[PDB]
Amino acid sequence: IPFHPYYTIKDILGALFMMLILLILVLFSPDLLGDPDNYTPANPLNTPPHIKPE
Amino acid sequence: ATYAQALQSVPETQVSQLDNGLRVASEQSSQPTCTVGVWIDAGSRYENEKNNGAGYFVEHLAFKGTKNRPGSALEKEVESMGAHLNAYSTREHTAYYIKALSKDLPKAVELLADIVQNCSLEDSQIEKERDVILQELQENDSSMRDVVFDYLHATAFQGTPLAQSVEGPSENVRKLSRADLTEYVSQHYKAPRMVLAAAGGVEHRQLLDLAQKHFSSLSGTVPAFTPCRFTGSEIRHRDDALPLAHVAIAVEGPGWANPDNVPLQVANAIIGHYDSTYGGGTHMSSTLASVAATRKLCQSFQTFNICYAETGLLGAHFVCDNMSIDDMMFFLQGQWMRLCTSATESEVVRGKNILRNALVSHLDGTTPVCEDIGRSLLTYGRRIPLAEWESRIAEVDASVVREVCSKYFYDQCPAVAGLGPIEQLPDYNRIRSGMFWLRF
Repeated sequence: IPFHPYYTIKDILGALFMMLILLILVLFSPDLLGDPDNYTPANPLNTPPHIKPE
Repeated sequence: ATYAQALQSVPETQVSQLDNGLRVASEQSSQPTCTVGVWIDAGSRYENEKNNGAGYFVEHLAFKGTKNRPGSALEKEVESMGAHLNAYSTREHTAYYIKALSKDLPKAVELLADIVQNCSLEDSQIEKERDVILQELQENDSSMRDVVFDYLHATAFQGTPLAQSVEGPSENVRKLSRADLTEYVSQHYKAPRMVLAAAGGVEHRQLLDLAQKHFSSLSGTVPAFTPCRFTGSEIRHRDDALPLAHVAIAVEGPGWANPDNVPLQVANAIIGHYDSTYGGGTHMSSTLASVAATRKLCQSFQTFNICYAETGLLGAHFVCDNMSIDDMMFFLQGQWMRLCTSATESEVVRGKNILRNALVSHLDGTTPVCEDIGRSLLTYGRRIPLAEWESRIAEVDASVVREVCSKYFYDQCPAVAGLGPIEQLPDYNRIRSGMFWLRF
């Protein structure tokens, strides 16, 4: 099938759903997937009790 | 003789009406020949699913022997006096016309009275004709034009009698018996649904006397069809072995009534027609045809105006290779919306002249005149004089063409029928998108 009449709108719907999820994360729990320890000046003389990546 | 005087000088079509309901009509001329024939309102549109194909069958059997004239004896008459007997059955009309000499009208009408009233329907002859119709169906299967047009009809009027083909399915052809044929002829070949047209050197009073002497004992003083529905669809009979790809795209057009036909034809005259073996090529005023000749996109294309009693199909049919269907769909839709949004005046004048030539030159010779008489008394209810056609064409201008094309073309769901290597053919969504312009 041609890409335009079908998959453009299908990917538009997918993009809208991803935007919905991303906006949920940003507007309601912005620091859900974020370590609170990041909100602290980087002091080289004191390690966090737990060190983990994202 | 400044054209208009010539149009006035055309003799008129006198119309009478027998007590049985036979609409006897005649156009008198000075030629020593004539074409007389009855047009009946039978056809596939009035045929149910089981009866589909009975009209074609009875038309086949009509000439092969009557009651009074047994078998080839009837034919023995037609050739003996030089007459040419011919027939044709459309989806809504049927006709048997006999070309003859002006001095053979008394006999020819008699033969016609035998053909439509005292038919034979011989069972052995039915058996001989069944395989003939089957082989004719097989021959038509190779007719990539007729097949495409039947596909268009089926996919446009799906679920309605208009979708049925003239010949009907082979299943019905083999199933049909003599009882169905005689019931069909007794139900549809009624006197009020018949018109005895006769063009050429026949005097109307002589025709009236002949009809009253022969067609008197017809039916006294009922399938009246159902309004069919247009359904924008598409059929893709993808068959890459076929050399070319026939495509036909249509929209619900007007009927025999609805004077919008006259402007609409003009629009079609603007698009015109073209094929490989044409003349000027990349010079003809039609932008579609000029582009086709410039880039050799196709081998043929046409604009039809198939219009039935209550509805009709308006659109185009083009024959091109597998690698150029998308380009011609693009250009055809572009021309349609160019006419729809800005038709200009000069192209309208050219269309008016082309339509004038079509109507005038088509109505030459006794056969086209008689056919026009018979078809007009059935569809329009009156033989429209050429002067009225001239006036109606004259009233058409740029604004009228733009308005009527907007009514019938702009933002309408079309019916598509493609056959052959039609892989390139854009999906129906792309076609429907082409049926509307974002710029406008």
